[PDB]
Amino acid sequence: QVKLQESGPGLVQPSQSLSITCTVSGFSLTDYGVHWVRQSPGKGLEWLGVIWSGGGTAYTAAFISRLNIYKDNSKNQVFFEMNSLQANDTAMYYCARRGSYPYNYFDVWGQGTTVTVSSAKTTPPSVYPLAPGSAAQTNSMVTLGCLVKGYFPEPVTVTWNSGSLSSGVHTFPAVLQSDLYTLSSSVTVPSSTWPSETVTCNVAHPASSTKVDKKIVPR
Amino acid sequence: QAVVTQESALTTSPGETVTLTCRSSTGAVTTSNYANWVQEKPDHLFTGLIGGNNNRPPGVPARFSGSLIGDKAALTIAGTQTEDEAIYFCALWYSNHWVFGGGTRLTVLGQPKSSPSVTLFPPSSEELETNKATLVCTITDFYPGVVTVDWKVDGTPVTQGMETTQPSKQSNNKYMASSYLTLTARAWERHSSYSCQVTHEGHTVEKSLSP
Ligand SMILES: O=C(O)CN1CCN(CC(=O)O)CCN(CC(=O)O)[C@@H](Cc2ccc(NC(=O)CSCCO)cc2)CN(CC(=O)O)CC1
Ligand SMILES: [Cl-]
Ligand SMILES: [Y+3]
Repeated sequence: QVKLQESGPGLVQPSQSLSITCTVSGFSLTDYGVHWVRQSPGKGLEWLGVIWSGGGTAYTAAFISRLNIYKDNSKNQVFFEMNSLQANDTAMYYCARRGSYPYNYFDVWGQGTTVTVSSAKTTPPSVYPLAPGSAAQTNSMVTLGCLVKGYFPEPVTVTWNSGSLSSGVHTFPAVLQSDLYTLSSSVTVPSSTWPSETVTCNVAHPASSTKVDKKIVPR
Repeated sequence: QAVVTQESALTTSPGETVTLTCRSSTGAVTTSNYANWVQEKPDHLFTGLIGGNNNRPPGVPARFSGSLIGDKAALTIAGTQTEDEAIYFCALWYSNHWVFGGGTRLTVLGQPKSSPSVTLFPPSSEELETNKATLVCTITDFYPGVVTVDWKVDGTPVTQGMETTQPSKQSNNKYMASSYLTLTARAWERHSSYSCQVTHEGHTVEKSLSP
């Protein structure tokens, strides 16, 4: 029932600002406090601030002048706004709910917003269909793939047949091939499904405005 | 600003009782610090375990208990389960701000061994039009998360062109990883045998290609 929905991936240039919206459901902001926390690629958790049920706020001392958290109770939205971002502000930012006693625990968290602070060039991914080199045996399982090569920055979303396929799907962690990322995804389906029916890889990279569909064809 | 210290990592076996600690640099951890504990599971998914009054959220196992032991906050897990493999963060309240500890990674041993399922993919015809060829070797369903990948062309080993990921968890608690070998379209057309060898716990599993 309880959800904290965060706004999409954000690429920020040094000295500029960051804005994140946490849209909540299953509870009211009039009863609960919402905290903001971050986790760097090379660290653990760092608490940034909070907006309590009553509208009151608290922040980590070093952030007073650069960070603000406010809300709109009627829209069930909490807004995070931070200025003067630096390279070390690159992290996954989360909003987390916390109630008053006996509900005084950080129970439900948002999925996180990936923030990259960089003066580097945003590169779109080159999506390539991966079909097996050999034809499948009569009445068997086939493993088809999708290569997402050379992108910056993280993340990328990969689905198969618009989300219809999931059980035989594996989406692998990204690797760093010289300032650029590369990942792959596979789907294992019965030989009676493919090439008979259409199997498509759908790839999204928010930061470069790319959304491509690559149909897996034989050879 | 206070620093909150936790053990970096603890390794345990199923059924063991373990105690994670949370220390304050400004002095003793007191009841007024309302110590909270949070659990982080793979794919950056966090969930609350213990509240400020040592209270557990509905659905959190009773084996998780928060307390103060002398001058430090503590999380006692009474009978570690395999599903408790995670990073545990403590958070302390200091009158007008919360401070999270650095986290304690908990590893739980004795989980069943699972051999890797390997798949080798040839480059796309679209790839070859950019005069580049990437061979993808996917590795799934293995436990423990330690694997070595060796690539061979006609039989001769190659160190150049290869890039492999660190093992990470799947939705079923086993590990996955992937390896890439980027060659030119010219090199792909020139040779006849390419191989991906995945070694796990002494045993090697291999998948090959023939143009
Ligand atoms: O919450 C956190 O981050 C950390 N808390 C740690 C302590 N708490 C235990 C815990 O949290 O573990 C016990 C007290 N807390 C109730 C609860 O948690 O049961 C609230 C008591 C309270 C005091 C004053 C007001 N004043 C006003 O409304 C206007 S005052 C205008 C002055 O000119 C409202 C509520 C206050 N905590 C905000 C909130 O809980 O909403 C902030 C502190
Ligand atoms: Cl208080
Ligand atoms: Y409170």
